[PDB]
Amino acid sequence: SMEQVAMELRLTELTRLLRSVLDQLQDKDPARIFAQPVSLKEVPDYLDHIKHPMDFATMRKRLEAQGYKNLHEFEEDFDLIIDNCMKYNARDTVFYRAAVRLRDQGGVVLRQARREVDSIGLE
Ligand SMILES: Cn1nc(C(F)(F)F)c(-c2ccccc2)c1N
Repeated sequence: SMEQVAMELRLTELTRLLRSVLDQLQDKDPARIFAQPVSLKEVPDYLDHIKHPMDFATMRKRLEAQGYKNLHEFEEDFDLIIDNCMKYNARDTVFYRAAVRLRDQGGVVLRQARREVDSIGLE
């Protein structure tokens, strides 16, 4: 149907928006601390602590599969990346602090993303 092609155009343009957002976000992690899943080989008890791991590459595969229906779903995964990091690592540590910084940097990128989504009307 033509309505379905309409729906796909919107979802596609949401995806095109989220790609940009994600590309900006990973630029804010030049250490690439958050680029791949935390390694269970290197952190064997990680899953005893973190029930829902997330990382940028896992977000990008969902993105390109157009599995983000809206900006909220995308944000929730971003929050997992940040929050998981802040649970496992203590406040005085360089990991905890990177997540704080990425959360703050990221909040600006996401602030305008929420406005474009609303303005261009994609949900
Ligand atoms: C975002 N994040 N968080 C963690 C940690 F929670 F496991 F410390 C790690 C990690 C720490 C040591 C080895 C491998 C990965 C990363 N990359």
